Amino acid sequence: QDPMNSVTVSHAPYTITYHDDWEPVMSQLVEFYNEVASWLLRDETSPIPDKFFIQLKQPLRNKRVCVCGIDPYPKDGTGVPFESPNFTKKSIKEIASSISRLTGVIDYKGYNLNIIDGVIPWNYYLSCKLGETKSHAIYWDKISKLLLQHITKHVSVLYCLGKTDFSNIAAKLESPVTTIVGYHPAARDRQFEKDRSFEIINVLLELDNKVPINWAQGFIY
Amino acid sequence: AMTSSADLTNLKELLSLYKSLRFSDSAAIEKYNSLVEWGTSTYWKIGVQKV
Repeated sequence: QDPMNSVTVSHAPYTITYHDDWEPVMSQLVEFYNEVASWLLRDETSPIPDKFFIQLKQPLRNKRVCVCGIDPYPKDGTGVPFESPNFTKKSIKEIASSISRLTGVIDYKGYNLNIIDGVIPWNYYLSCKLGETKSHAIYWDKISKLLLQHITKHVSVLYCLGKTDFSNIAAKLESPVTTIVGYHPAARDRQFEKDRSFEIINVLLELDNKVPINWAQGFIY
Repeated sequence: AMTSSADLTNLKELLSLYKSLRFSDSAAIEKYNSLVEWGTSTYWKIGVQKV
């Protein structure tokens, strides 16, 4: 209501609601979205059009870390990166194991990065064709670059999951940011099980006189 | 790697030396500065400068 805004585009979802912190990119976003969305709305997407932009309602000024995936869950995207509200997807279950071991929380019902203080979960591309990964890269392209630059003016640390997916990510950004590229939680040989990206993030913050992240707040009991 | 225990160890040491910062020889200062070079190279940017 107070920090929120709206802008109208020519294609579903027709209205994009954002937090004030996103204002400096909305003009371009409108422009780029109007040119691609027709082509893109031809397919059934994950998530549905009306949920594409809900992550623009997050403030950025209180955000220390961006936890970044390449695109949404090929089925069942809620519009919020990483979220499985019934706690079904491997990626979020595997992240929950990491966080379990790191904090010794044995008993829990689920996990959500979007409730965690100072974290913003993100998807590089905002949709995919139902059941197909990276299907919409070609359409999101210039928008993804635009939105991710904006996020990295505010976060100390960018944490990307997918070595292959985010190899050349630094090339996508103009100005530097502490950047860490780890394993996708569904990866060969359990490589994510031995990844210590969450401890590592916290040390890197401390080196920037930033308050570390309480990973445990993301549990749901 | 950028993501291993070894990385975590190295960064914990860099954090350690950043806190005290009262070095007592060439090796200690060369260590810290070589850690910073390593950090900046691996994670692109970090919060601390060479001394």
